[PDB]
Amino acid sequence: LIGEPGVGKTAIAEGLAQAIVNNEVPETLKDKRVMSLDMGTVVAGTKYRGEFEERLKKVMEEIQQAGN
Amino acid sequence: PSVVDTVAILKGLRDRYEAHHRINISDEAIEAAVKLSNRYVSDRFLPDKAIDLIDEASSKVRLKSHTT
Ligand SMILES: [Mg+2]
Repeated sequence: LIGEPGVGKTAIAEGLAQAIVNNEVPETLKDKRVMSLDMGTVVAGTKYRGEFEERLKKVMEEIQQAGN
Repeated sequence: PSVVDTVAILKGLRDRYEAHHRINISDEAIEAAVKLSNRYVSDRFLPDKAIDLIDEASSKVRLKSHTT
């Protein structure tokens, strides 16, 4: 979502989540989880080498396994 | 790739996208997608943007037909 500051992009994402909850989306997205990831949280506490890559890889593997 | 090569690529990849989008993609659609993406889209390169145009058109028509 591209736009000027304060136009409602985060509101667009929240509205998509609300549409998922209210179930007005196609069948392919009926029971999908919209999970908001902050990269500062992912990079937190990552002093040693390979820790950030490990965390991101585990996140991606979990996404692939869940599939929703 | 050139325009003719891009059309050949789209015709080769048509079966996968028809299977995913549950629709039928016409040859005139392939030609129009290649021509319009080459003429109007400027920041991207022929095969990728032609594929994107075909895929998004298929998604839009699928969403319009499915919604009820
Ligand atoms: Mg925001």
